[PDB]
Amino acid sequence: VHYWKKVLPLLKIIKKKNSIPEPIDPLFKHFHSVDIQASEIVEYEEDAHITFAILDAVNGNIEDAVTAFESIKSVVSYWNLALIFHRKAEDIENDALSPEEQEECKNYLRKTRDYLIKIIDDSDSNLSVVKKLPVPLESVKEMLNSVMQE
Amino acid sequence: IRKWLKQLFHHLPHETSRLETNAPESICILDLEVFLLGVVYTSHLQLKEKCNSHQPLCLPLPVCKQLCTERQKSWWDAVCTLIHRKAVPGNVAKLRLLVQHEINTLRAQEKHGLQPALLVHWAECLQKTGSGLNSFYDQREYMGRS
Amino acid sequence: SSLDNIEMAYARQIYIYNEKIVNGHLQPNLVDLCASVAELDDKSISDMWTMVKQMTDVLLTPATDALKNRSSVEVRMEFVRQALAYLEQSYKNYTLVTVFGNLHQAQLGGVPGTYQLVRSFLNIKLPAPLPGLQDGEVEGHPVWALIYYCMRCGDLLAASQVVNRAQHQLGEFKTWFQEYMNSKDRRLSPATENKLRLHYRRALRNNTDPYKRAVYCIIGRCDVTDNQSEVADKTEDYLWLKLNQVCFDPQDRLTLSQFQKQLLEDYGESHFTVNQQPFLYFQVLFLTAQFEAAVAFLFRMERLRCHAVHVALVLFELKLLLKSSGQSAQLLSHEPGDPPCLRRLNFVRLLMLYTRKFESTDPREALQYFYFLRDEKDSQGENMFLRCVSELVIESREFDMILGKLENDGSRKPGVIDKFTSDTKPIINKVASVAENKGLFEEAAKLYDLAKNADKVLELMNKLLSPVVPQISAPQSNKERLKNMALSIAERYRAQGISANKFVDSTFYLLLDLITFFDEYHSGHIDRAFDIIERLKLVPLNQESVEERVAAFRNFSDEIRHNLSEVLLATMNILFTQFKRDRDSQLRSQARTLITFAGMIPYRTSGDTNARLVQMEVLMN
Repeated sequence: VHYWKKVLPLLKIIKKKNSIPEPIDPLFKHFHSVDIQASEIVEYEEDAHITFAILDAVNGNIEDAVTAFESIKSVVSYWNLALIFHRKAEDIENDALSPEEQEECKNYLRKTRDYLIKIIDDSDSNLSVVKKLPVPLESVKEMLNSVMQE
Repeated sequence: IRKWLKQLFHHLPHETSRLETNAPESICILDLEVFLLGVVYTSHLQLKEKCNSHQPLCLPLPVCKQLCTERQKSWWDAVCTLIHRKAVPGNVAKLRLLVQHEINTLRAQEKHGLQPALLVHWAECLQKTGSGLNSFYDQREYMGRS
Repeated sequence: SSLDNIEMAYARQIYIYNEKIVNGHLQPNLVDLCASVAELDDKSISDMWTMVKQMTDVLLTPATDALKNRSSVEVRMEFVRQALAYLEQSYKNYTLVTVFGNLHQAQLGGVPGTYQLVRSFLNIKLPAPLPGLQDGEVEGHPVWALIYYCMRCGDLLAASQVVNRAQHQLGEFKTWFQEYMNSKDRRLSPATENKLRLHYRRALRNNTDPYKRAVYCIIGRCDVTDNQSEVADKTEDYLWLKLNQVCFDPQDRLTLSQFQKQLLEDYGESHFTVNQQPFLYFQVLFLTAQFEAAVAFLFRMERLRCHAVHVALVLFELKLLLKSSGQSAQLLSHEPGDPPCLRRLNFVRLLMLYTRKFESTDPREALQYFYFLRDEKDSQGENMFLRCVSELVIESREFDMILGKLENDGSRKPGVIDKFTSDTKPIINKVASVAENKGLFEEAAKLYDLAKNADKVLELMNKLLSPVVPQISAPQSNKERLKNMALSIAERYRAQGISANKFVDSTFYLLLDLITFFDEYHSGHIDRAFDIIERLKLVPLNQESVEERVAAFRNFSDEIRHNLSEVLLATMNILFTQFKRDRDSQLRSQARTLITFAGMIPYRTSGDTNARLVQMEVLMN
């Protein structure tokens, strides 16, 4: 997130096709071979917004993390959405507690199952998506087996 | 007690997200749990004072008279009728306000009619109530209020 | 004072509302506290607050999020009813002033029944009979005119009475209307609603009686595109005509979201402000639940800033205003992860603008408005109210008034901020911190001393004293004005047993002794001044003490080592004078001691000083 927060100001200037202030004796040689282009800007802004959401989730701002994750239909956002929906279910799933709450708890586990299935459905169909998986495919399937046996 | 209230007001959240206001749509099982504690802590002391002027445990339920103040009873009857959806469209606004009046006390807000001993009793009674819970959600809530 | 008559009166009302919350009292009705001033102005403003109260007087869910209340179909439905009840009553007052010249005039004779009023209203607005009316008359007026203006005034009963005296003429309309009056939410049953709509659409789509057309699709909520411009010629008549046509869950149907968006998107301010009448547009936005739009809009009229800020506060103290999370956004915006039909108000900026106007010479009133920001923070974590008080003190430089003046006797008369929070230690350091960063040490000391932060008070007091240690203390000089404050800080720090770490503290009382050493030296009290320097054990006078005194100089504050040059010379010049007045051996021995000390000490102007010291010792012999 830190490095992202430092780039986005640059990307915005690059987004309007302006010039970046070149460095003074840089430590890591600059190259125009990999200079960022407008074609890729919106992607980074998106990929960054994921990284923001992930940290928000890890810190506790689940409401804002989910709100962000759901906004973009990405394979990685599924694994995050699924991973955090599963945790809200598992903890509340077996202790004595309000029955109405228990139904809401199960409902989250139902969402987990769905998102993992969307991952595998889109994964098996296309190879490019297999490479975007934030974790290995077999790991995603591993959770699903346990998710449904729950 | 927390299990009693779950048996009465089903799917009433333990703690309401919108704790900022005292509107009685934000009533929570904690508020009720905090309420009954005072009702009993208050009732016990009142009866203790009575017999001192004149066993209190020994009275059976029908024989004994009202053990709570009509104020407290009015509140419970109101929030009950409201939650269970057996209020009256006309009286909705009145019932709603009757509940609202006491919320600020159950949450120790502006001008709470709370003796320090009753607050402490609420605090520890919730800590130990929460410290024995298994889940984190419930632990956090009860510890927070405490 | 930068506050106009109206703005000032509002400030006082907001002080009350703050005094109540600052003393824990009952949360009074803010909307009522604002309408209290409105009556002091023209009715253009009073009728606004009347709308504000009635549009906000909806049963809410206390302690619930703002966005949730405003998204719930439950609340969105009651808004439409509260507005319709305002448009109906508002029109009813128009009908009174139309018949009687003054509201007072109508009241003395007695407000007549809505039926007889409407009848006495038709007499004027249609003196001659229109040839296109239908279904005859009733007691001298067309039956459909009476029904419409009765429904427009909001008295369905008065309208139903009209129907009862024309049962034969109106046909099946009786059983339909009697159902509309019974069913809540001004809606009929789908079956009966279908029966009348198809009948109207069948052969009455274009009838020569406009009042008949209006009533039918007000009862059936049909022909939403036809604005019935024959009868609804005013703007309020349009709003009321449509809010009686909105629906809730595909053809010939309009919903509040479509209507509210359709109005301002297609027909923006431009359409509703061509007559240079601002409230007309405000009423359009406010009576459609678009409170943020109406607030920002009305906040731009430089003559109505006061009113738009407060109608924002009311919506804010009622958990109805939709605040903008980010403080970097514009005044009005739609969050990216929200539906497009709702808008958000950058409430923080809103108050920040209003305040800058009268924050310069009216601080007290500014704080009252800054308090509403107590519940918000910024990206850096500071409490918005606390930060606003820091910025307001840095700019206004009103320390005694806002922070409480700490007199030189040990008292702390509380300031205006003391009312709002009892933890005033951070901001006093914040304000003291910047003034310290701006080389305003004499102030930063007074401020740090106000918060009883002796670590910083004595630190700064060390810097202000060292330059002035050897100087001549003369009336009104910078020495007197600093020495006298340092002593007023020495007493109050001893009587109250306060002290910083020994490094800062030792140096502070050491300088005070030296300042006394030169004040006695410059006065010619040689004997008295010699005694002081001897106590301090700073300069050796017997050869045995040279080793230890030399080691001590290494770890003494540089604010002391700086003035070592002047101390040695004064002490020497002291012995020097006493010599010209056994004792001779004793002075001679001490003279030597000072030299060897100075010889082993590397210090300021050691060149000129070490030379002069040696010369003065030679003249002694």
